[PDB]
Amino acid sequence: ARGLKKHLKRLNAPSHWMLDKLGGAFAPKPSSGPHKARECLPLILILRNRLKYALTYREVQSILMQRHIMVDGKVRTDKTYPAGFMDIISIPKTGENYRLLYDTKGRFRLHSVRDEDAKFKLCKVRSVQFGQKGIPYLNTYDGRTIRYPDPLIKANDTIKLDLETNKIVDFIKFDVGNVVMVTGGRNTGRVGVIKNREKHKGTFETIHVEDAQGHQFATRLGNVFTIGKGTKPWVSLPKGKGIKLTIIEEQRKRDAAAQAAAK
Amino acid sequence: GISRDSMHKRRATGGKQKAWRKKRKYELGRQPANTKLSSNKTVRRVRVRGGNVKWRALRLDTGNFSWGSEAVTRKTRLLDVVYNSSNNELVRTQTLVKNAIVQVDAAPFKQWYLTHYGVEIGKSNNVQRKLEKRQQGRTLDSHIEEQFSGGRLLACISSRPGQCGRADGYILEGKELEFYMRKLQK
Amino acid sequence: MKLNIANPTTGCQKKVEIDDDQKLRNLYDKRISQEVVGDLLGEEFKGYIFKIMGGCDKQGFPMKQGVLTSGRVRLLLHRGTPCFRGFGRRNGERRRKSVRGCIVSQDLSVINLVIVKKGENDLPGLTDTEKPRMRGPKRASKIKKLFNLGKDDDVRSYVNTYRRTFLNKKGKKVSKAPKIQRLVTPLTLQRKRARIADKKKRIAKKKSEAAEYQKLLAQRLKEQRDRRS
Amino acid sequence: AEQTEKAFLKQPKVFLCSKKTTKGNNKPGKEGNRFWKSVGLGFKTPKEAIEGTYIDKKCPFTGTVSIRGRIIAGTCHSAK
RNA sequence: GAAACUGCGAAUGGCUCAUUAAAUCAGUUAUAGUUUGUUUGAUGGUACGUACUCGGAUAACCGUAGUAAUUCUAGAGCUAAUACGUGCAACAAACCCCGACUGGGCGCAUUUAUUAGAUAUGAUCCGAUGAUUCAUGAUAACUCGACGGAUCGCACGGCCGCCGGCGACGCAUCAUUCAAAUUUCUGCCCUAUCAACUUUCGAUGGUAGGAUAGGGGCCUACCAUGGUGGUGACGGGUGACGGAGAAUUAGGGUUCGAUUCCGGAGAGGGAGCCUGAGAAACGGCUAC
Ligand SMILES: [K+]
Ligand SMILES: [K+]
Ligand SMILES: [K+]
Ligand SMILES: [K+]
Ligand SMILES: [Mg+2]
Ligand SMILES: [Mg+2]
Ligand SMILES: [Mg+2]
Ligand SMILES: [Mg+2]
Ligand SMILES: [Mg+2]
Ligand SMILES: [Mg+2]
Ligand SMILES: [Mg+2]
Ligand SMILES: [Mg+2]
Ligand SMILES: [Mg+2]
Ligand SMILES: [Mg+2]
Ligand SMILES: [Mg+2]
Ligand SMILES: [Mg+2]
Ligand SMILES: [Mg+2]
Ligand SMILES: [Mg+2]
Ligand SMILES: [Mg+2]
Ligand SMILES: [Mg+2]
Ligand SMILES: [Mg+2]
Repeated sequence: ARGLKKHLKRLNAPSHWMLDKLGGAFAPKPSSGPHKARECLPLILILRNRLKYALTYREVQSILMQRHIMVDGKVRTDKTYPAGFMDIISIPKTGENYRLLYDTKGRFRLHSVRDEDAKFKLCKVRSVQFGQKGIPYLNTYDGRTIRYPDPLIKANDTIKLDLETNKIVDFIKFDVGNVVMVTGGRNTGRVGVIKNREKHKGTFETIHVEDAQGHQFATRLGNVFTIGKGTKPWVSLPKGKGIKLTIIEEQRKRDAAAQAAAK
Repeated sequence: GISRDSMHKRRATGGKQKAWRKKRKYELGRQPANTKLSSNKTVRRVRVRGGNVKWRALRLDTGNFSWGSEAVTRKTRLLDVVYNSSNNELVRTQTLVKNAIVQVDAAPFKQWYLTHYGVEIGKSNNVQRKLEKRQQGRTLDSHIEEQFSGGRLLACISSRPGQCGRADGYILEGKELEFYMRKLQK
Repeated sequence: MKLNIANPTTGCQKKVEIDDDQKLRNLYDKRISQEVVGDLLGEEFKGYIFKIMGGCDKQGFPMKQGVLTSGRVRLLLHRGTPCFRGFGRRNGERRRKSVRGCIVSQDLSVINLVIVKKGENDLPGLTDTEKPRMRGPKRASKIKKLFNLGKDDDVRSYVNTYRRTFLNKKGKKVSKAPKIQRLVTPLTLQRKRARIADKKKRIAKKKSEAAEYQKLLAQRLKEQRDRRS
Repeated sequence: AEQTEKAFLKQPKVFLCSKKTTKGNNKPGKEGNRFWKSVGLGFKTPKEAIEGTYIDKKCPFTGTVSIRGRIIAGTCHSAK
């Protein structure tokens, strides 16, 4: 009340952190970092609860202190560091370069990308204005800021950003006909192609997207993330990429029963 | 202490509002600086929210005043306070606040005018070949020029002395000046 | 009224207790930092002058410099000032304590005197006992200021004051010496050069990026050959 | 005139004593000019605000106040 | 490596529901009206008018004590800094002014004023919003400017003394994250045996200031007479913290909601305040 809060109750944790209700009174509060602490997956919830590498809040530390975790091309030790979207969690030694992608149910998935594809990432772009001494800068959506950007780059764009030599390799503008993945709300994790953008003077830029399998859905100007030019994404999607409503999930379970086992 | 809450005020319906909490620090107030025009300058540092610093000027004698028409800013000493829009006892007490009319000596401005326009009021070839160019458009208001002989120019304070610790301002000209002259003449 | 006599030059402290009113009247209106002649307060103090710089009441309450005629008053003292210590208190925390004014009177149970003038008559105690201390200063410039030295003649080979002779309980002779705290080594110069090199790297990168962005805008101007060609 | 108080009323950051001409200078409020702005949201600035002599720092068109938030329609109740 | 100095934390958590009936609170807004230790990314040329590295203290320690007394307290002698305080800031360019006939300014920060930020001499650069004199640039000056590394670890190397790596801590600006503060609209139980309430002394509005991190009668001077009300103001009761929710439920509904999740408020009752990025803090102080 008189200041900041350093505790996060388990029942107050974000939903995509599927945490057992009777597992404790507290959840790991995400540290300050590049991502918004509600759309992030802390490292504690990576070496635990997603991989069986660590078993407690004592071996996550025991393997972070060995400097074994390299997120976004940099060794990180803070166990509650907020890896939030498409961050390259590159585990050295064993080589587990993982892109944090959005499951069709709003979850977080560690898509195992190849090593040479793990040397870059992509970032969404916030406003672009003039800095001190009249030097334009980028100010992406994951805390990153890049000075001297190419003048074609504008707001809401996406940039393919290198890691070892941090410079913009190329970029995709925000326009209709581009692959887009939704990263917020109920439509999280659904890829599609923008059909038209509707503009309301004052607020609420609404984007209408067409799914590959024929479905259509709308969302805000936020929560969307351009992925690739035209209809070809620049990254490997985890699987499915379609909403897959409950009935067809039941059908998949049925055919899994009727095949494979089939007995 | 002094607070800025609406807690003690009354509703727009004229009904008394009760109290459900104590006073809070983040809504405090402080005593006014009550800056004075005096020769013994004194400015005291204040520590404000966030750890930043406010400069509370208790006494000032000089200032940074700008002639907008010629766009020249000079440091000069204030001589008197002649008008105060809000309170008529703030000129009797000679209190430096924003929008308070003051008088500043014209010596720096006379010196700049002489060395720039080549004209005194109140070298081989380049300087003379450039001086008449500035003398071609040289024009001054009669009310502006009549104060150089007197040695003091009417001016207005645009800074907040109790906040920035300084008294800067601009020289009164045009439609402003006579409006105050008709208020200062008697 | 007990007196704590301290020989600051090279001596020690001692307690002198006297009770006769005539001798203890001369120091009955003086204040802190006032001089008192030794003869007036008694014999054996001919060439001696004492300075008043302390004293406690009959209840242990201290004497605070700057307060008027002796009378117990209450002051809102700050931490770390005389007559108020910290030792487990919040940083910006004050406290109201009880002090007495610097004026000396009969309401004092002890008074601290320091010897200013050596005099000529000895005192058994704080006149012959010569004692060492910890090491001389461990700073670099405070060695060359103690052994008179020039710019050269490094102080590394100058610690003759090894505090030896602390013979170990296992019958082992080990020596202890401090560590110089401002000595210039090649490491410090390396750090200075590293800082300079970092500044050079920043100054180079800035102009490199500016030149490349100027080239990019030149290419954009070449692209502007398509608005109307 | 518009000056009906014990202080001169002027538009901030609008120099009223420049010797150079006007009436053709962009951003009205330059080289001596009434300062006015469009509030956006599809609202038209009245001609009485552009070609006006009043001074109002709380006016949305020729003042220091920007319109953002909620837009509400209603009827005037009391204008005294 | 004990102790001690220095830094950081103790403003989270825990407990309770007394006050509080458009007030807290819920959904939904706004900051173009602000502050933000910290985390992440980027960015630090002007000191010049001993730099192979400046100065004085002080704790632990040791020894003289006072008091019935307490992490009550006074003297003496030593000694450190990433404590405190000074000071080379190491080496530029561009530009703005005053100017020798054919020199001063200028890092970053602060305050004020002027000015560019266009339309949309043939060939002709110039961001952003629904919306700004906006982002930013140039200019004139201003400030007694806690700013612009006198700091630590590991590894040792390459050039004739020169140069050099990987880290730690620290200062400043911007963006981000963690947040708060204030704020838009709508919504609450019973009572008319509560019908007018508020305003000279702030009640509603205006002008100019003061104060605040910042908007605002938040406060001051002057001015105007306004503001709410049978669509229940004002006043009273509550054995009234608000919500998510609980019980019973054909449907509708009725009753409850101190309590583990969110928000608010309190540390016996009021008030004032220091430190700190953050408190009107009470396992902090001062007073009654
Ligand atoms: K603290
Ligand atoms: K609300
Ligand atoms: K305010
Ligand atoms: K602190
Ligand atoms: Mg908006
Ligand atoms: Mg400590
Ligand atoms: Mg709490
Ligand atoms: Mg009531
Ligand atoms: Mg309301
Ligand atoms: Mg601007
Ligand atoms: Mg105001
Ligand atoms: Mg009044
Ligand atoms: Mg109650
Ligand atoms: Mg409740
Ligand atoms: Mg209980
Ligand atoms: Mg609670
Ligand atoms: Mg409280
Ligand atoms: Mg009790
Ligand atoms: Mg309290
Ligand atoms: Mg307690
Ligand atoms: Mg507490």
